[PDB]
Amino acid sequence: MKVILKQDVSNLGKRFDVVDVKDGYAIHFLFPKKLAAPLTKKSLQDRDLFLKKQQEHYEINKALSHKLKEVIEQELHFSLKEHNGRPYGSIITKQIINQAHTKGMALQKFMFKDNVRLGFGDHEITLHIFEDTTAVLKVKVTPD
Amino acid sequence: AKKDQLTLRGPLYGNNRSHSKTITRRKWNVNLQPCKVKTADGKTTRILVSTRTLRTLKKHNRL
RNA sequence: AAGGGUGCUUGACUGUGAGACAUACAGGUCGAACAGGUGAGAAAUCAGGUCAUAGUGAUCCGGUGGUCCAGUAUGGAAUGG
RNA sequence: AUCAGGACAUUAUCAUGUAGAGAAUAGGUAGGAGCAAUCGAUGCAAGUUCGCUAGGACUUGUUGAUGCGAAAGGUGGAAUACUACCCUUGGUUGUGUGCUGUUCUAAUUGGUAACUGUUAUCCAGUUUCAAGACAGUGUUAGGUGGGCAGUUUGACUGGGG
RNA sequence: GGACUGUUUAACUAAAACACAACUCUAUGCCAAACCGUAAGGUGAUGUAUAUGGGGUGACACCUGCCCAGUGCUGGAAGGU
RNA sequence: UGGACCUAAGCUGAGGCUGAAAAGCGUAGGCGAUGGACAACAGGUUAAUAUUCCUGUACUUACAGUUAGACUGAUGGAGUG
RNA sequence: GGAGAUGGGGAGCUGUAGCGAAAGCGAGUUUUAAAAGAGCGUUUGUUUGUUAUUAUAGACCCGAAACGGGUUGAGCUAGUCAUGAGCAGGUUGAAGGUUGAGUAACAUCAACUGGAGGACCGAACCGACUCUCGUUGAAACGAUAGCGGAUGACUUGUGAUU
RNA sequence: CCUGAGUAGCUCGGAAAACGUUAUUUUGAGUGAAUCUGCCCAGACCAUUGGGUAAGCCUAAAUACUAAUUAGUGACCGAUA
RNA sequence: GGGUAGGUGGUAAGAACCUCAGAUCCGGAGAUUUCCGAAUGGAGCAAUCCGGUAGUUGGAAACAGCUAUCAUUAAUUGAUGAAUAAAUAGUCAAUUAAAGCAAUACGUGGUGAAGUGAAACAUCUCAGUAGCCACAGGAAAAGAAAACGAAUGUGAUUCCGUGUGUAGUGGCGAGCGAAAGCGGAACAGGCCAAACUUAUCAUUAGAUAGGGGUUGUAGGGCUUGCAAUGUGGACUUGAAAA
Ligand SMILES: [Mg+2]
Ligand SMILES: [Mg+2]
Ligand SMILES: [Mg+2]
Ligand SMILES: [Mg+2]
Ligand SMILES: [Mg+2]
Ligand SMILES: [Mg+2]
Repeated sequence: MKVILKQDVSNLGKRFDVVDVKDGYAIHFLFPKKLAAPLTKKSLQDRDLFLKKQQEHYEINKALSHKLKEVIEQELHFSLKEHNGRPYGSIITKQIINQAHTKGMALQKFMFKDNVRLGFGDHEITLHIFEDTTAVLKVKVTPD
Repeated sequence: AKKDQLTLRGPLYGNNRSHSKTITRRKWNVNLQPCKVKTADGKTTRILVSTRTLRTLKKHNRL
């Protein structure tokens, strides 16, 4: 088992620390955003170097998150079949992701927060890029 | 085949020695679970893997 | 009298057993005599359950009590005897 | 993953209890002769709990320096303040477990649909939809189980039953 | 006697047996239940309770009484093991 | 009559699914007439063959080369079958 | 080593001290307080040949019905499935429909049409109720003569399947 | 500093080993260590003493068998063998 | 090459030839080697049917001669490419292996009965036997101690005799039956992982190829010196000889 947390303080009192209890296949193991620390060098060996790498990926998380914000705010156009504005089917996170590759951006659909769009027109969708960084993406649904 | 794919550990054949020691041939099947895995080329795959190797995969961080 | 009453006790002993009976085997039955330490009795004597004949069931396995037995190298123990 | 509930321990915290006599609500064994005052009394107001309708205590606000017959009286089998250890019963922050009960999803499932490999009702992959840590599945353990299997089911016997 | 027409023990029994139309009871809410298969898979069904499987009676008419102690079946919510 | 055309029940079955093993299931494809589609009649002859050979008269399906006309129109859609 | 007798090969086997459950003791030893008593002992070998008997292997021979495992068979027959064929001949004359009467309009009735049915009589066809014959037969289940169904839950060929 | 981790063990069901499950050895399910002052072993077990270092691989020879090629043998058969 | 004087396979005489320019015959090496058959272009009722592709010849052209090639699977290499932008699945091509058979025998491994014995029978035995199945091999398997096991001890494995029908195990019934020790046949023990070091991988290497090192009277690595040039084979190519 690997006790480590990363990128935030999640659901309990802790820090960017190894303060992690044995849960096994839980929020520890199906969350590929927190360290799986091997405690054979994570006492003092992997302490400072991985700490500085944490700040490196932390600052480049701000960096690339801001860059993808610039990409987002420099509009997703998803065309759909609508009956005078009300659609036949529905615009969910996967369509929004796939259409965001028209901007060259590969984003996970799990960062796109919200419920299914059933209408023509504009929608501002919240994008959880990181624990403390959320972007606004404009999504435009047009009749085809 | 009801054996796993990482290793080839198959069923074990033994006796159902009940009370009064009547023998009856019986099979033991490995615990097979559909947990995923990630290879070092992408190609995430779903493989029927036994639980004993699932633990090894879990500690070597092969997911 | 081997029956009835009384006094005293517990031989309703331990360790044995020459010689016989009847027996396919297993088993059963009787018993002089010897050592230890006793009871009754003045003493001789008697007493190893009852007047006699039935009243009971192998082996294996496991348990219980004692032990001048062993204890998978040694000391113990477990486990056996 | 998360929230709620109640149970038993305990970290820190209070109390809790009426046979009579005993100035009174005596739970047991001690060290015990003094003890209180800004870790603030007499008199009063409110209240949780408790109930012997009388009492206890805890918690607050005002009060302000004179006090304890619940030290010494006196009782009684056990005797009074003050520092401790042990019982009955309740509330608390706290964990530790599991127990039922919710919600949510990423594991997982699909004989919901769409798409591609593809001229393919199997299949694999992506998405959707419904379920949802249940189900199915491996081991382990109870129950019903002639559906199924291997077997016994005596002998004498004026024939055998 | 059985309602009928039919089927049956090739090669000793064609019948009063079996079937049947109709009746009732029960199971089953769809990945249905039952079933074959170790499982995949498949039937049921390219069906959906006016449908499907099973038990029992056996056209048509009239009737189908009493007992829920025992066995079985269904439900139960506190307790006991 | 049948292949070289077609498919039914069904059989086989790349990949694939399931199964200690062999094998089992199954998709695309492929096979599979008892069926669909396809153009020849009469008479004569030999010991033995005959819509097969011969005589007489026919039709079909391909292939080029040629004359004239016309823009053809499928591995797929539809109708017919 | 002549697919030899044999030579090497002492590792082991039996006998030479028994008794006791055993440590142990030792011509004694176990039981026993007992050195009494009793039990058991206080020397008669071994290796081969041959014969009798015996043990484990089928073990004198022949003899089951059966038990289990793997395969081969649905070309007869039973069922299902695809696809085809067959039922001479003759009767009865349904339901429905058209018309006429009747009905306030129905209902009902009469004529005509129509041509149903697990219908009728009976050959091919299928089946197999009775007698007689034959029963080492013509025949490993039949013949003459009768017999039931014969447009249907029918009969039958070809192919596939359990 | 290194000396083979879901590993040796421990638990639930079974078995190989002479042993009918027991030290040793293997394992379908669950859990799960240590690092030369170590780890395992000497029929449950602990201490002392002593032996050996798993959890990685490879290995001729002696051994089993002869349908086959060649030479040859037989106190083996001699056409119901 | 040998070897001579006959020969053209047996039921087989005759007919017609070859041969003593050295045939037939015998031995070595070669080539041919229709069709089916693992069968493999596609089928299929085995030994038959129907083809594609690329050459060449004939032909005016269909078409016919004559050649080669055309299964699936696995590994590797290259190209291409989806839902989806990249990527992977997939598809196409090239090269290399096997798929099968049999010696009714031997070996290993998986799975695994019953008859019978117990005077019946279930625990048990028959039996890990037969059978089914996979896999080779000339032999296989096993194997160089986390050992034996009771000692001033042996020192990989295998096989034979004995230990012994013992110690034990068994409804303590039937039955089963070692491991030590001892005498023998044969005899060899080698090599990786990891410490450390090198080069390179967006070096996030935790990866790729080297050096180094192989273990128990503990060893190896790390720092420092001396002695070494050699045996040895579980083994590559040539030459010569028997
Ligand atoms: Mg008496
Ligand atoms: Mg008496
Ligand atoms: Mg000892
Ligand atoms: Mg009836
Ligand atoms: Mg009746
Ligand atoms: Mg020991």
